[PDB]
Amino acid sequence: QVQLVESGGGLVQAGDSLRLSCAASGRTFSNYYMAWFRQAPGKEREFVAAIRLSYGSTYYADSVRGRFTISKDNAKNTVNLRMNSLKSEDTAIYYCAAAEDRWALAVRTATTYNYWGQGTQVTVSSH
Amino acid sequence: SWIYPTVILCLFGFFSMMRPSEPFLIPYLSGPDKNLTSAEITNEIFPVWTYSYLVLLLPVFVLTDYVRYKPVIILQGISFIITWLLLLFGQGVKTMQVVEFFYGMVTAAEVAYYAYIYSVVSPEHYQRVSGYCRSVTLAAYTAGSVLAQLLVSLANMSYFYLNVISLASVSVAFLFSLFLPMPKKSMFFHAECYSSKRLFYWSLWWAFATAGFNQVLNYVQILWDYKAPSQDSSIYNGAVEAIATFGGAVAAFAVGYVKVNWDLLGELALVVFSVVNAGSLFLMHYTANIWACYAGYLIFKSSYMLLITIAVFQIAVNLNVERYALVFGINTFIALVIQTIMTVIVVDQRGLNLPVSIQFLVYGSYFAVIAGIFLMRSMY
Ligand SMILES: CCN(CCO)CCC[C@@H](C)Nc1ccnc2cc(Cl)ccc12
Ligand SMILES: *[C@@H]1O[C@H](CO)[C@@H](O)[C@H](O)[C@H]1NC(C)=O
Repeated sequence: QVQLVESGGGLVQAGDSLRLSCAASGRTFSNYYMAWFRQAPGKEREFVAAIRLSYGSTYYADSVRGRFTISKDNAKNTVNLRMNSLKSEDTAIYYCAAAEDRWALAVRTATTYNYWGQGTQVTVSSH
Repeated sequence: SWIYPTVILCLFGFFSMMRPSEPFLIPYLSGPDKNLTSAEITNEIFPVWTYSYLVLLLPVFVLTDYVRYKPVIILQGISFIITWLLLLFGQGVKTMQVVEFFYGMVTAAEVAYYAYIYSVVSPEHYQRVSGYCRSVTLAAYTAGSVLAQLLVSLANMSYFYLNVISLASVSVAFLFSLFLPMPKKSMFFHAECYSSKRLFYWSLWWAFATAGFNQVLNYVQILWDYKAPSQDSSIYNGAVEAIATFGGAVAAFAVGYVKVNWDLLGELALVVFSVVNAGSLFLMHYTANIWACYAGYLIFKSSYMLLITIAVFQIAVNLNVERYALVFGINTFIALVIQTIMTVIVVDQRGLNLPVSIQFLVYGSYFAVIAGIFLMRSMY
């Protein structure tokens, strides 16, 4: 069984940056898509950014494009997401999900991923 | 009488195809002004161009015939303007998908440019005029490419201003388009060939080779970016594209000039050129040198032109001018269907979603397989 654990989220003043890390354990992770979604109160779960572990291919959402960067640190089986110039519209709970690489995989669809983390809350406060 | 429409149409074509920004699309899309990833560009944005082109081909072929060709040329100019405005000021993946849809519309509407001459120029002047309308357009593209490089290297311009220049060129082309004479008649609306085995055989090879060529062209730039990242190393996409286009034109001219019996040597020469295209693609895939990948692209383009010139000559040896339109329309539609199947299976995110680092292995295998199958039937 796969287990995804997220860390890093917290209260950050608007305009700063923050790094989130999702560590996957319980298996050897080399042929999985690792994606980040977010959900804010009164809204639906939104795609943030995905990475293909095997090839390193990366995908972003237009809302966070140019500000968020997703990378992988294989040394600890972790996927990182660095967010810069955070705005108040980024306040949410971020879930890292893992999907098995296979034919016809919809990266941006939340139903594609069968492994989800407990979620880490990122709140952006504007002074 | 033909000089006025010929000159106006050639001016429109030259300014429409003069696009300094074309060679530097991938460095522009993936640059710091659009920030799109190579996976998003290759597996989410670019495939759309095929789909729209396949969808809009037949309707536009009939519209072009019913509503005469000038309106369709003006629509192509408007589509050019909209596409380049969205490229200049669009941001995000969805806007790029719309841009691909509009560029597919432009490619579909390109048929009116080459079918317009028939309804205005007497049969006597068809051949030469067509040649002009072709020559000019090819020169325009080459010129643009060279200019782009001369501006990227010496003038140190940005990819944004190349797109600005392309927008200005397409705007001038549209203004010229507004002055073409109205055609008074049309081939079909306003006036069984495949039974021959040779026509079927040559059309099949033409369609498959065209599908492969267009698939390779849509992602050659992504392959170059993969091998030589544009954000850290000097790139020569304009010069390479100009030299490859010149080599292809020279290959076509050489095919035309040299007289040889293609009924007998055609299959042998075409198999050899398909093998050369496969080998060049294998070299692009395997080689880690960027100069080797440029040389492979040059060889592939020149050899494909050597191929397609002979294929078109064999198809069109006995076809009439009126039947050219429908036969080549069917052949390009079948080529688009094949390319769409290949894109859905290979490139699209709903298929294998292969990166560009493996796609050219598939393309080389595809050309080698075409050669292998066509080599058959010799005995038994
Ligand atoms: C004349 C251009 N052609 C024949 C080359 O001789 C090749 C175009 C393929 C690739 C380089 N270029 C695009 C691919 C996909 N989509 C695009 C959309 C736009 Cl707006 C511009 C360029 C696009
Ligand atoms: C593109 O990304 C760079 C940072 O990687 C950023 O400076 C720039 O503002 C972005 N431009 C856009 C989103 O147009």
